[PDB]
Amino acid sequence: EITPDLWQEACWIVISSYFDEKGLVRQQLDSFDE
Amino acid sequence: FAKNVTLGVPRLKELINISKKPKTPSLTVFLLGQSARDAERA
Amino acid sequence: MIYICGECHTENEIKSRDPIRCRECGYRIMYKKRTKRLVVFDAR
Amino acid sequence: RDGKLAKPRQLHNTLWGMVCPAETPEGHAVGLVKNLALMAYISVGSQPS
Amino acid sequence: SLKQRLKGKEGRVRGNLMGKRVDFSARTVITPDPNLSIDQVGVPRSIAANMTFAEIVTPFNIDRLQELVRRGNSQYPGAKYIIRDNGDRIDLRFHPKPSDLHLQTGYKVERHMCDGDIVIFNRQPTLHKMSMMGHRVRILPWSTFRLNLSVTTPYNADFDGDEMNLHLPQSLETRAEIQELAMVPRMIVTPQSNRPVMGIVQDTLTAVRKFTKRDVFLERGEVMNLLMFLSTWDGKVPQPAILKPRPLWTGKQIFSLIIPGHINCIRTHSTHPDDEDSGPYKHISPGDTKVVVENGELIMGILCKKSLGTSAGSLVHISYLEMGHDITRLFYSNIQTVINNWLLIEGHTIGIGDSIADSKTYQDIQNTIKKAKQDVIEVIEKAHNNELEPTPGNTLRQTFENQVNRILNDARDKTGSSAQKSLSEYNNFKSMVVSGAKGSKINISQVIAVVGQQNVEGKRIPFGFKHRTLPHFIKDDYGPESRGFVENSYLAGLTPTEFFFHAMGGREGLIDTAVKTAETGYIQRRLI
Amino acid sequence: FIGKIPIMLRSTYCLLNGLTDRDLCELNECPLDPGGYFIINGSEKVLIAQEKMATNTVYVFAKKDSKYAYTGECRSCLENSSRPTSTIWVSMLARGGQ
Amino acid sequence: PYANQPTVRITELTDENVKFIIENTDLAVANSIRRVFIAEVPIIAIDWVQIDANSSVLHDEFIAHRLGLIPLISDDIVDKLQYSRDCTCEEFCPECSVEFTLDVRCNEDQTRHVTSRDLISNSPRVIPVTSDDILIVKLRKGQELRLRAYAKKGFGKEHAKWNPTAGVAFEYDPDNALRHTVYPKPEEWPKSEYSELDEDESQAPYDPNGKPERFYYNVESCGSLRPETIVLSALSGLKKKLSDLQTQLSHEIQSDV
Amino acid sequence: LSEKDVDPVRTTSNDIVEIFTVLGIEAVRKALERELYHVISFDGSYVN
Amino acid sequence: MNAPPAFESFLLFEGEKKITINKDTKVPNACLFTINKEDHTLGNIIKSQLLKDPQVLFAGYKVPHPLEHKIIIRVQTTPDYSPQEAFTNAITDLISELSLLEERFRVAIKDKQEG
Amino acid sequence: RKLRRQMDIIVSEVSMIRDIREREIRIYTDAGRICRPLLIVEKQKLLLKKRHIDQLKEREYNNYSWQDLVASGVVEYIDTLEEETVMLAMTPDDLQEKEVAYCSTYTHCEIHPSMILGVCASIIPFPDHNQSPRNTYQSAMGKQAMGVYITNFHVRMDTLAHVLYYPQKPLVTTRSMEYLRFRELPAGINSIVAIASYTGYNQEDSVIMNRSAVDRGFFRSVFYRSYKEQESKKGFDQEEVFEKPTRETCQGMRHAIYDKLDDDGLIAPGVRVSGDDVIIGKTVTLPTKRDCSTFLRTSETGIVDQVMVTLNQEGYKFCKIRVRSVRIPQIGDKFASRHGQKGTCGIQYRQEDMPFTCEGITPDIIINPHAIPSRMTIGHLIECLQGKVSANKGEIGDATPFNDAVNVQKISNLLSDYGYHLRGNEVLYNGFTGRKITSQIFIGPTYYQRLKHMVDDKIHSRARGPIQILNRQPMEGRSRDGGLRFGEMERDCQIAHGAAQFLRERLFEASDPYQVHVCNLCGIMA
Amino acid sequence: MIIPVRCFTCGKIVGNKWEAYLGLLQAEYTEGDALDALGLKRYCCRRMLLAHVDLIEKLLNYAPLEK
RNA sequence: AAAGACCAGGC
Ligand SMILES: [Mg+2]
Ligand SMILES: [Zn+2]
Ligand SMILES: [Zn+2]
Ligand SMILES: [Zn+2]
Ligand SMILES: [Zn+2]
Repeated sequence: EITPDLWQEACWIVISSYFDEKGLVRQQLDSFDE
Repeated sequence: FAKNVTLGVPRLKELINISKKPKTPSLTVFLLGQSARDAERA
Repeated sequence: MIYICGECHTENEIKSRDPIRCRECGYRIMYKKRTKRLVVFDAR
Repeated sequence: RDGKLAKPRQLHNTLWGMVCPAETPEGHAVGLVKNLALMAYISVGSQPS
Repeated sequence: SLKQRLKGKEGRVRGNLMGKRVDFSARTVITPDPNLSIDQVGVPRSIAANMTFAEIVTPFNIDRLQELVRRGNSQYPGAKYIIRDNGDRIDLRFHPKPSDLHLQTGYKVERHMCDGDIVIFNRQPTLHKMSMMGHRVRILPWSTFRLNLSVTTPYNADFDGDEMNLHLPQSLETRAEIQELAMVPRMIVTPQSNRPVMGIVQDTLTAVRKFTKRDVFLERGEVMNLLMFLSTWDGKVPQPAILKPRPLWTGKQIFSLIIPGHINCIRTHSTHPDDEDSGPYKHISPGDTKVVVENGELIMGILCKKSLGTSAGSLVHISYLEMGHDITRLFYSNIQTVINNWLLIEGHTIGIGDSIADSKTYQDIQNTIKKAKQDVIEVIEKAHNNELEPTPGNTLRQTFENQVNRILNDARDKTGSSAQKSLSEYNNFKSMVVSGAKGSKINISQVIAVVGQQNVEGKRIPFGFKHRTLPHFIKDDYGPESRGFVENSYLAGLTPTEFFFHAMGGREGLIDTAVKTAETGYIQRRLI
Repeated sequence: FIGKIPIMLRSTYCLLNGLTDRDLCELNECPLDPGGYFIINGSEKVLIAQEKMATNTVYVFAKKDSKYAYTGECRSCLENSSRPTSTIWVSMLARGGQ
Repeated sequence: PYANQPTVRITELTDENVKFIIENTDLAVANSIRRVFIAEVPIIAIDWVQIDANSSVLHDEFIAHRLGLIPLISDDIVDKLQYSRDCTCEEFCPECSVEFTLDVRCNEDQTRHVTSRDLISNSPRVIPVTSDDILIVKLRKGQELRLRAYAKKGFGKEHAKWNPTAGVAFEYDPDNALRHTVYPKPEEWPKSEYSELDEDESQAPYDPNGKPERFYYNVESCGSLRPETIVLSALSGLKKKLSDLQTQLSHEIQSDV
Repeated sequence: LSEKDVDPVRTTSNDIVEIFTVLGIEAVRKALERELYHVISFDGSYVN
Repeated sequence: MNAPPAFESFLLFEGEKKITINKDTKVPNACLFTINKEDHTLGNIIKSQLLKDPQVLFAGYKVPHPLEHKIIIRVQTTPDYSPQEAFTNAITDLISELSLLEERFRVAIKDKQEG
Repeated sequence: RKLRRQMDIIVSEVSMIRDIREREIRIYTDAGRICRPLLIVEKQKLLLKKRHIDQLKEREYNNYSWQDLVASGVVEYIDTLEEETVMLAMTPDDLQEKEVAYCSTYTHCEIHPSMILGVCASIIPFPDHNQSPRNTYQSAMGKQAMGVYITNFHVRMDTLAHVLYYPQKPLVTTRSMEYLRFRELPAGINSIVAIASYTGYNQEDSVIMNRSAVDRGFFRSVFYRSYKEQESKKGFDQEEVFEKPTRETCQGMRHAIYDKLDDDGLIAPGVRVSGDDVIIGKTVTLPTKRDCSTFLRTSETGIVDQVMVTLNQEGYKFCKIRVRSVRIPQIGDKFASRHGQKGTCGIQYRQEDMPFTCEGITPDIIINPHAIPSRMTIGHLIECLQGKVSANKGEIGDATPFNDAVNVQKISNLLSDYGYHLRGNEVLYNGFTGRKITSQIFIGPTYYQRLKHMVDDKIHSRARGPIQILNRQPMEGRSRDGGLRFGEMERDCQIAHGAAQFLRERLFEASDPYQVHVCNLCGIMA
Repeated sequence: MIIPVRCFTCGKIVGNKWEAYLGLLQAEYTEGDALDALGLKRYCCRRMLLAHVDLIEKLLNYAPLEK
C-alpha cells in the first residue's frame, strides 16, 4: 500500500493531475471569479 | 564584509564627501615603551 | 473591390465610403483578397 | 526601484517553493519583481463565518 | 517651469549643453574579427553609405572626387552632397542633376566613408579615456561593427548583444587630431596605472600558452602557413631547432619572429614554483616555466597572462616602451593572426571529461568533506555544553561562527588543492587557468570538488524562518548543510536546499552589480 | 444598467468558458491560450499581483535612529468592506531623557 | 616535383552511398576533393518560385524555401544545362532552366498532403527523386495552392539547396599512427571502422617518417545525383577550376612579361 | 595622543575631520592620500 | 540589408583580374600570387603541390579575410627558377593527377558494377 | 486539521497556525495569502498510498482528479506562516525511512523539489549544475526566445509578432516542460554544438553558425508587423478618408511611391513593400487636401501578409495591415543556450569550412570554450552529453533538476554503449586543410533558442537628419532617424584626451550650429 | 511547424520520413527502432524527426480564411 | 504627427 522506489512515477502523476485540474493562470481566474 | 572598517564604494564616498560622521570611525594606536612588547602593559 | 469575410468567407463587392457590412453573414470584419499582380520569390 | 536599499531585493528563505528563486528581472528591478512558482496558489478569500 | 527646464539630467544645461545628440554618428552590434588590425574597425556598407565625410576639392584630388560625384549616392563609393563656395548645398540623391556635377577647386564634396577613414569608436559606460578611441575604417559585408579582440579589454565589451557608437570627424583638423591623440596604438599604455590596457586575451592567449611549450614541434608546411600571417616577417625562414632526422621548428622559435626589434624582458609563468629560484636549475627551469626574451628572441619559457597580458612589466609593455606604438600594434596583430591560425591546427575545447577527477580524488574529497562535517559537529557539540571559550572581542556566537567558518574554508581549500592536483596536463580547465585567459583555481574547485559555503551579507545563511533556515531542517541547526554549506560540486549537482542557498548567494552578486553602478557613476561625475 | 466591467479571458463569465478545443478553434482562439488577461481597446492587458503588508496583524520593528526604540504597528482594515486602511503605532521612547 | 600516382578501390556502392579509399595521394588533394563534393558539384534545384494562389497556413516564401530544398534528379542533363547568368536569353529558357508547375486544391474534408509527387516538370528527365513522398505543405478542406517554379543549375557555394550530397564521411589514419591528434587517454576511445590493429592495443606505434595517405571516403548522395556521378563531377569540376586558373595565369604571365 | 605611553608620532585615525581639527591641513593631505590608497589597493588594484 | 549576394565567392564582376602577380622585394626571386573570388579549395591545393617541388624554398596560401573572397599565395624558389614557372608546373601537375585519378576511378567503378 | 483535511467546515484555502512558544493560534481566511500544496505525513508514513496513484493513473474517464485527492485528506495547502510551524521532508524514499536519526516528527513531504522553480526556470535542463546567476539570466532570456508563441497567430494581427520556422521540442527536457505546454509550442531548436575555438570568430561570447544549415532553414524565422489606421471626422468640414491620392490633388505630398495602393488606398496582401513605401492611402480635407498616409519603417523590405478593414467603436472605417519580412540569421543575431550562454553570431561558415567528424557531422553552432570555465554552466555540458546519448538511443532525455538517479557517469556509460567516446569528445578534422585537430572537440546536440534582439532592428546611422523642434538638435531614437547622444561622460573622456576641437565639433559643429548678433555695449543679443 | 526537409546538419532528405515515422511509432516500434527502420544512422538526422513537433496539424484546425 | 508620462527589454 506504499510507494517505494516507484516515487518518481507517482509524484509526477499527482503533479500532472494538479496541473490538469488547475492550470497555470488559476490564481488569476479565481481572483476575477471572486 | 575582529575590527570591521568600511571599504570599497561606501568608504570612497565617505572620503570624497568627508562625512562628519563616518560609519566606522577607527583610531589605530601605537605604544612607546615596554607596553609595546609586553602584553600586560598593553 | 472585393472583400472576403472572416466568418462566412463569401466574397462581397463594396466600394469606398460605404459602411462595412457582410452580406448574408452579419459580420463587421472584412479582408483584402490577395492581389493579382505577381511577385517573384527566390527559393533561398 | 530607485531605492538603494539592498535588503528587500534579497532572496529570502521565506520564498522556498513559494516564488521561483532563479527567475527575476535584471536592472533596477532585480528581486523587486518576482514570478510565481509552479505549484504556488494564491488564496482567493473566504468569509470567516 | 523654466527652473524645471534648467535642471539636472534631461535639463537644458546637462542634457543639451554639456551633452547633446550629434550628427554623423552610427551605432550597431559588435562582432569579433581576429583578422582585423588593432586600430581597424569593421563597418557595414549601409552605415558607410549613409555616413559622409566632407572633402575639399584640390587639383590633386579633383579627378577622384569628380569620379565619386559621377557615381552618385547609388553606388557605395560615391558622394551624397556637393557644397559650393557660396554655401548652397547640392543633393545627388534626387535626379542625376547633370548641370550641377561640375567641380572646381574650393568646393566641398561629401563622399561616403571609405577604407582608411578615421572614426571615434565608443562604448559608453565610459569609465576611463580608453573607452573612446580613434579607429581606422575597413568596410566589411553584413551589418555589424567588427574590432580586434585585444581592443576588447579597454572598452570592457563582450560580443553578446553589445552595441558601440561610431563618431566620424567631419573636418581635417579634428581628423588629424584624433589620429595623433586618440588612436588605439597610441593608447596601449594607461596613465592610470602605467600598464598596458590591451593584452593578448582569451582564445589567442590560451593558444599562446599551448604553443609556447617545449612540447610543440611544427613541420615545414605548418611553419610556412604560420609565417605568412606575420605581417612584419622579413621573408627569411629561420633554421629549425631540429635539423635531423627531419626539420622541425619549435613554437618559441617561430614566436621569436613576432617579437619586434630586439626586446629584452624577463617574466615568470603562472606555474612557476618558488623553489626553482633558490636551488639549481634556476636558469634551466625543468618545467620550462619563467620567461626569458633576449635580443628580441624567445629563448625559454611559457607565455601566459603574466607575460602577454595587461600587467606592469609585461612583454607587451616592454614592446610598447622600447619600440613604439606603431610597431607594438603590428606585434599585437601578428600574435593574434599567427596564434589563431596555429590553433586551427592544434584546436582547443572544453568538455565533461575536463570537469571530472579520478575516482581516488573523489574518494579523497569525500573523506575530507566527512572529516569537516565531523569536526564542525564536534565544535557544535562543544559549544552546546559550554566548553567553547569566547575569543576576546567576540561573543560566544561570534567565536562559534568564526570556528565553523574556519573549518569550512579550510575544508574547501583542501578539497580544491586535491582536485587541482588531480588535473592532468591535457585538462582544459587547467590549460585555461594557467594561461590566465579565463577562470581561476577556485573555479576548478567549485566545478570539481566543492561549491563551498554560501554567504548572505557576509554571513552564513540566516534564519529566515523561526530559528531555522528551511522547513526541512530542525530548529536551531547550525550544521554545515542547514546553514548553507554546499557539499556537492557543480558537476555532481546541488541538492534542493543547496540549490536554493546557491540562488540566495548569487542574488547577492546580482543585487550588488545592479545597485553599486548608480553610486559609482555619481561618484565619477562628481570627481570629474 | 450602471456600466460595463471588462471580463478576464477564459474566466467563468467569459464567452470562452467551458468550450472544448474544437469550439475554441471554430472561434479562432488558441486552445493552448491560458487566458487570464483583459482585452482593453484591442490590446491585451494582464494584472500583476501587487505585494503589500498583511492587514489586521501586529508587527514590531526597530529603527536605528528614530526616537522610538521599539515600534509596534498594526495595519488594520475592516473586512475590506470600506476605507483603504487605518494603521496605528505603539512605540517605546528610546532612552534619551524627556 | 611530379604527381604521385593515386589508386582507388570502391568498397561499397549503392544507389544512395559510395564508399571508396584513395591511396598514394596528398592530404590537401583529398581534402579539396571532399570539399568539392559539397561546394563545387553542379546540380539542378528550384530557385525561381512564383505563387499564383497560396491558401495554405504556411506563407509564400516558407513554401518557396521548402520547394527550393526539394532534390531534383540531375544525373544526366545537369552538364548540358548552362548557368542562367551565362545563358544568352533573358530570364529563363529551356537551355538554362526547367519549369515546374504545382496545382493543388483540397476539396475533401480530410487533410491533403501536397507532396513532391504534385510537382509537374516540362521535361521528363528531372523528377523530384520519385521514381516516400517529400511533404511540401498540408491542406485542409477549402485551401488551395497553385504556383509556377523554375529550376536552375548551381553548386553548393551559392546555396545549400545546391548541395548534391548528404554527410560526406572523410577519414585518414584510422589507427592514429601519425599522432595528428593526441588522446589524453587512448584506452577510452572507440576504434574506428577502418582500424587495422588488434582489440587489446589502442593506437599504432608512432611513425616519425609517415605522411597522411589512404584517405577513407563515404559519399552519401541526397538522391539528386547518384553517388558515383557526384564524385565524377567533383573531380571534373576541380580539374576545370584548375584549368581555368592555369589559363588566366598564363595570360597574366604573358601580359606582365 | 595626550595619553601616556601612547606613541605620538605613529598614532592616527581613518576619519579626516578630526585630523583636520587636530593635526592641520597638510596632515589631512597625507592622511587622505593614505586612506584613498588603502581603499583602492585593498582589492589588489594599483593606481598611479 | 548588408548581406552580400550569394554569388560573390566564385563570380568575377567587372574590373577584377582572376590572378595577379606581384614580386616580393624582401627576398630574391619570390612572388606574390593574388587570386580573386576563391577560397581554401585551391589555396591548399597549390600550397601542397608546391611543397612537392624540391626547387621551391617557400610555399603556402592564406586568406586575408574570410568575409572577403581572395587568396594570397607566396612562392619562393631557388635562384635561376622563376616562381611563376613553379606555380604553372604545379597547376599542370595537379591537372594530370586529377585526370589520372578520374580515369582510375572510372576503371574501379566499372570493375565494381557487374564485375 | 481534521476538518480542513475532510473539507467540511473549513475550506482548504484557509490557513491555521499554532505558535507554541508564544501561545498564539492564528487562523487566516484572508485573500492574497500565497500557498502551495504539500503531502501529509502521519507518523513516518505518507498519507498518499498506492490506491491514490492507481486511481490517478486512470484519471481519464474516472471523474477522480486533484480535487478528490485533496478532499481525501492526502494533500494539504500550506501557506507561508503555517510553513513556519511545519517540518518538511525533501523526498519520502530518503527522509522518511529509518536511518541515522535526524528527525522523526515529519508532518509533510514535498511533492517534488523541482516545483520550487517558476515557468521560465523550469525549462532549464539540469539547473542544479549551473551557477545561480546564469540560471537567472536564462530565465530572463527565455522570455525573449523566438518561436510559435500562439497557435492562432495567423488570425491575430498584433505588432511585432516573431515566429520561428521549425521549432523543436528539446532533446533534453525537464518533466515540468510537459505541464508548461512547451512541447506543443517550443521556442528554439536543437543544434549540433561544438565547444571549440576554430577560427577565433566565436571569441568572447560569440558563436559560429553553419551557413549551409542556415540556408537549409536553420533558425530562420518570420517577422510580422501590424499597422493600424483610424479614419475619423474631427472638424466641421474637416474629415479623413481612405483613398489613393493623385499626384496633384493634395497639398502635402512625399516623394514615396503610391502606385501600389488600390482604389481605397490600401495595398492588397502579396505586394512586396520596401522602405518608404506607402502602406495606407489617407488624406485630410483642410478647411485643398492634406496627405497623411503612413509609410513603411525604413529598410524593412517585407511582403504584405494580411489587410483587414472594419469599423471601430465610433463606427468609422478602421484598417489594420500586417506585413511580414522573413529574416535569415545573419552574423548579428543573438543566440543563447538554455543555461545563460548568450552570444552573437561571429561568422557563418559553409559546410565545407566547418570542422567535420569521421561521420561527416559538422556542428551547426560552434561556441568558444572560454565561456564555460568562468560562469559555471556545467549543466550545459551535461545537457550536451545527454542530447548526444538521447539522439542515439531514441529517447528524450530526462533532465529533472533533482533526480539523483541520472549521474554524469551513467550518461557517459550510456553514450559509450553507442560507439562514441564516453565523455562526448569527438575527433574533428579541420574544414580548411583536412588535417585532424590535435585536440578532441566536445560535440553534441544542444538546445539553442534565437532571440528577439537582432542586428537589422538595432543598426542605426545618422548624417544630418531631422532636428528637434525646440533645441534644433538631432532627434531622439532609431525610428526617428535621430542622432546618437554624446553624453557628459563622453565629453569628460574627450577632455582627458585633450581633444579640444574634436569636442567643439561634437558639441557645436556636428550638433546644432548657430549665429547670433549681440550688442557690444550691452552683452545682450540684438 | 511542419517537418523540415533536408536535415540541417548534413542535408539528408527527412521531409518524406515524417508520416512513416508517425506510423511506425503508432503501430509497434519505439522511437529508436522506428528511426533505425527509416535509415537514420547519424544522430543529426535522428534529432530532426525525434525532436520535431508538428504544429501543422494544429494550424489546420482553424477554418480557412476562404471556404 | 508634437512632447509628456508609463511600461517592458539590451549591454
Ligand atoms: Mg555583454
Ligand atoms: Zn460573412
Ligand atoms: Zn536561357
Ligand atoms: Zn546693446
Ligand atoms: Zn543529418
